[PDB]
Amino acid sequence: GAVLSFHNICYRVKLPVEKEILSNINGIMKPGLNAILGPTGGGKSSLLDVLAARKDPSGLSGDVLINGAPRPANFKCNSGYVVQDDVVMGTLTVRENLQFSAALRLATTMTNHEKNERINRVIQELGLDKVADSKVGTQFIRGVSGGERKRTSIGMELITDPSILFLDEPTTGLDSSTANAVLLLLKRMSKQGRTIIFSIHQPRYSIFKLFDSLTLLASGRLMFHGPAQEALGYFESAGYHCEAYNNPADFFLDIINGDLIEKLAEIYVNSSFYKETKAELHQLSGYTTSFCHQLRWVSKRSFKNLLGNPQASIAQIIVTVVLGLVIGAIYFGLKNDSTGIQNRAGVLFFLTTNQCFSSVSAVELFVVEKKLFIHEYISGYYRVSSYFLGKLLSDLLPMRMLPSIIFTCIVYFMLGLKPKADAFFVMMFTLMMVAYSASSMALAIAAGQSVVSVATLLMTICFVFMMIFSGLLVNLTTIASWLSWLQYFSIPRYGFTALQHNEFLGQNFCPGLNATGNNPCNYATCTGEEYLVKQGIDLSPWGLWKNHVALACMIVIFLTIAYLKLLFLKKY
Amino acid sequence: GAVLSFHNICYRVKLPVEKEILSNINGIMKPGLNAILGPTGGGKSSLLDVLAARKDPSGLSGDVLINGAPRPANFKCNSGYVVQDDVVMGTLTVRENLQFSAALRLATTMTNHEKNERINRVIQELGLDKVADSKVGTQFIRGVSGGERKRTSIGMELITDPSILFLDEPTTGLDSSTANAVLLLLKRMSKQGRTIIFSIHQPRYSIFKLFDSLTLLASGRLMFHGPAQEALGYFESAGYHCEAYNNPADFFLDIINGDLIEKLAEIYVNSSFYKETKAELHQLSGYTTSFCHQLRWVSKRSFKNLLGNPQASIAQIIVTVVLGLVIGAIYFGLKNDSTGIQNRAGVLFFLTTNQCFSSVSAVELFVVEKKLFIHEYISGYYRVSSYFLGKLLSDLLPMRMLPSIIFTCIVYFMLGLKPKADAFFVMMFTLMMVAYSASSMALAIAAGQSVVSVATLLMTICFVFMMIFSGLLVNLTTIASWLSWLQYFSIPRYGFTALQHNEFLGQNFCPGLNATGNNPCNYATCTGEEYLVKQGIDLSPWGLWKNHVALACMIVIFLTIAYLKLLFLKKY
Ligand SMILES: CC(C)C[C@H]1c2[nH]c3cc(OC4CCCC4)ccc3c2C[C@H]2C(=O)N[C@@H](CCC(=O)OC(C)(C)C)C(=O)N21
Ligand SMILES: CC(C)C[C@H]1c2[nH]c3cc(OC4CCCC4)ccc3c2C[C@H]2C(=O)N[C@@H](CCC(=O)OC(C)(C)C)C(=O)N21
Repeated sequence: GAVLSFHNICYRVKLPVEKEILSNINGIMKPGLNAILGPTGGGKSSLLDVLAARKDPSGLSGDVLINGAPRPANFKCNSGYVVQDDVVMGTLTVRENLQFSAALRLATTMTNHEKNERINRVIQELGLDKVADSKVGTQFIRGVSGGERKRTSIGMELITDPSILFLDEPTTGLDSSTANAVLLLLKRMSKQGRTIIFSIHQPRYSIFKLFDSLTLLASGRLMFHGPAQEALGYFESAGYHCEAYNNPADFFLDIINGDLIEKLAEIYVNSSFYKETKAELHQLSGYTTSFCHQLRWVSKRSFKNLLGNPQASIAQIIVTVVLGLVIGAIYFGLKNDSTGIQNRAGVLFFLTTNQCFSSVSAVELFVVEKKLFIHEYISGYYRVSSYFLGKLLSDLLPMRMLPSIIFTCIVYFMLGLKPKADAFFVMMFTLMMVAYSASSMALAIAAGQSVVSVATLLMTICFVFMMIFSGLLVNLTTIASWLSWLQYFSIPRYGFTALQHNEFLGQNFCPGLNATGNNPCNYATCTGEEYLVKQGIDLSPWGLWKNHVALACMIVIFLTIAYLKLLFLKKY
Repeated sequence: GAVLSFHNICYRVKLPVEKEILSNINGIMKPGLNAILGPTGGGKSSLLDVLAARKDPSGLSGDVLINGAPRPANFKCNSGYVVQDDVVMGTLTVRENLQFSAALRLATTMTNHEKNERINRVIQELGLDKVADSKVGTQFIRGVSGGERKRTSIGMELITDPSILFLDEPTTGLDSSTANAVLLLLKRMSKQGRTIIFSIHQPRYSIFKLFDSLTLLASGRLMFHGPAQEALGYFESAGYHCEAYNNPADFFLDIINGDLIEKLAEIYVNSSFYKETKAELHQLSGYTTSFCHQLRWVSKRSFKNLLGNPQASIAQIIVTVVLGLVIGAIYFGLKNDSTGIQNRAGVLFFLTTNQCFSSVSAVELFVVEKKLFIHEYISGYYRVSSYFLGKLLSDLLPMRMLPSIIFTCIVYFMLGLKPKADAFFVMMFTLMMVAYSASSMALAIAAGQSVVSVATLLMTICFVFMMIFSGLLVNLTTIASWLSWLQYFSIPRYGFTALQHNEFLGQNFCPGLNATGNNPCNYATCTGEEYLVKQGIDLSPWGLWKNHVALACMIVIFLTIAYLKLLFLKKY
């Protein structure tokens, strides 16, 4: 098996206040089962991220060396890593998660039969054969238990057959017998020859008896490294008395807590386990798949997540149908009189600002899947471009095509707007474009963040500063010229101007008029063009289509900003 | 000290699926230190809530009897209880929390000097004298450490000098040496003669050596009850071998988990610790303060929380000032021409719907303080009426007086609305009333819930169904008569109709007119009354003030519904 042998690791971060969180740590990890103990504030998870190259090589100041050689560039694609909180797809089943991982991690050369036999072998080694085709589970659907979720998360990284297998906290978040079952599974894996390296948090003695090698850390300093049976005898030789009926790992943490660390670290420097470790270390020292493949599998997984998550996709269509029927019931039969201007301008304003505010629910998209994106980009399933285009083609495109089609098909013929063939399609296309543009601004603000609330609030602030310049509330010509340049940044202004220019052309709003008051008395606003001029809207068809080309340019700019915020994200 | 002696407790709930979660449990708890162990799904916290009467007496089916007598009605006011997650005020300091608890729990007869000496004695017994006047801590301000938060939460219930002191999970959420310090403090309390009863979760042996009496529970059934030293010897006599270097409490849980419960519970029936327990049990068996006082102290605490939480109170005023300057910059100098109707109706619609949507942030009020309200109502600090009126007088009144005054004083004179003395005050009062009414609907929907998101979403749905019937988007006379009755339920319609009737009276919107087109040609909308009639608004001053009396009636109805949802809440 592999022998991961790290020597003289110094590590430091910038919080810019610079601080070392690993001081001077060396150790050898045999084929077998290696554990890392310590407090939460100690460097256990930090050293585990360092050995798997999950933290940046800028702060790292020592050689990490496997089997006599430094770590190659293919190492992250070769060595599996299992996150603390499970990153499995809750809506997909256990076999389709392994199908996804086998499709992206393994080569394109292999047969589907070979990958299916590999998945069957991995799901046989885990004991997930009873639940091989059930869903993993979310809030709405009941699913598989938590220990078998953890076995699924291990089995996703077992597909590529890793030589070294890392594990961040496999015990925590679980109950006791569940944790014992997971660790017995890990011991059955380690007896084969696979080198398991894991960090944990306050284990039991039934856990602690299984360990092959131990590494204790405290406040960034190495406290012990050797065989795990030898550790209690070493701390008896240090002078700390162990009491009867006490867990030795709890005794190890009780040494740290003080019933000092610079006093206790130097005691390990004067050990027999330290000179032997240096005597071993100085002996040793002195993409895969194409683009369309990744886009196809990412889009397939995200669309299957969209189907398997019923409520957040169905309820938007239900509220769209209900609100379309309500707007068809309120504005039913739009007349041509003095109320016609107010009713038509009001319903077009409601439809555009409805599209904008209903596109706030795409903040959720790149924020819920953020840790899964980071883990699967470091583990090397996909590029950022394929993730981005697949998740636009999967979750953004149909869930913004369907509500605008439903709004136009419902509120068009109940209201009785301009009864032409092409005005219907221009209205449908304008609602679709304002939906895409508002949702693209949502993705531009929301991408690369961890919380939903600040991005949602900022979307709503931007929309209430856009709807002032939309054109119904204020007249755009009466804004002062040092402030009227902000009307070009606003998506409802383009959607609403396009709908007003679509609908107000052939209409007359003074019945029985036939020039009674001599082109009626200069204050009438009778024909639709006379309304559409004094709003500041052009009458030429470029005055229609420049709104759509402005929306298309805002879609392109906002999706490019979202892509750059995903690409320039701190992945480590 | 007190001897809490419970006998033959049977307990069951309705989830309506009926299920027993405590089967047949009896035990005696001496003056000293009593611990309750078990799994999470076992009845440890349920039995601890039963003994402190924190669960309803409907499901309870056995006598709980202290010191030879059943529990009186004053018992909850006499025996302290400490919640798992701390319910201390994060923005108040450690001395003012104890001042609050001493003001509400103790009598009105006692001197302020006596209560201050009691607080000094309690804060001396805890070891909080170094941090006696520092703030406890929230997200924005750094504060006291978590163990000293837990000591503060214990000291809040130590004020009334309880004979019996309960504790739900004093170890969890903490680190190891912190938990050992808290439990050594508890042992120093228990040596005085105070009867401490607590539930915990997987303790250490340094914890477990301190116990005076033990009660193990599993799946609703009693597993052991006796002295805690005797428990390991009893389970050796049962036939379960304990291994060396193993925590006995972890061994107790490992017996439960199965390395059955109906097999193992009957073994305790055949004990020597069970017949002795029955031989002891059958021997034994066979507001404070006025209303204005509670309202004053609750309002004082909530106002000090409003000051000590800076950002959520200051940032609303900052965004109000910024948005008032923006609306004063866009709508600057409202002219009297064909654009005057559109600009005035637009800015009045923006102001009213701004008041409505800015009153969504009072959903937070009764939802963040929900567990603190439940704990302090059961422990008996205040009635529901005093809590409700104090938290309306503290957080609702000034944070809705200030933004409406700021909006009116900024956007009034920059826009140049109706330049009178009383129109300014009618506008300020109408914005204040629409703020109160929207926020009262927020309190009516939000009170008695635990999550913020569903209540916030429902507030926003109600507001977007109200702003259609406000009157700018649709004309209210052109709505069909089977659906035009919904316009009376909408708060922006009353605020916006009152502002339009306030501002559109003395205005003329056709310059240089002087009857050129013979009362100009029937389609002009020149004078303000001609606009204000065709919207459906009365011209008499009752057409102004009926909007304000409708807003006052909606304030009264919504605050009454919020009070009934607080009063009829399931407190157990
Ligand atoms: C679809 C609508 C009922 C809710 C939608 C929405 N329209 C708005 C339109 C606005 O214009 C104003 C109307 C008069 C002039 C301007 C202003 C605000 C809004 C909002 C709120 C917004 C939101 O808060 N987010 C999603 C919620 C979708 C959801 O998940 O909720 C269900 C019920 C579970 C499906 C949304 O679509 N709305
Ligand atoms: C204050 C304003 C900028 C945000 C406010 C608000 N106005 C609205 C007005 C609306 O009329 C439409 C205008 C054209 C026709 C109808 C519609 C929606 C809104 C919203 C959103 C709402 C919100 O989502 N939340 C609260 C508190 C937010 C907050 O506390 O923000 C800081 C930055 C932390 C201080 C709010 O104030 N807004």
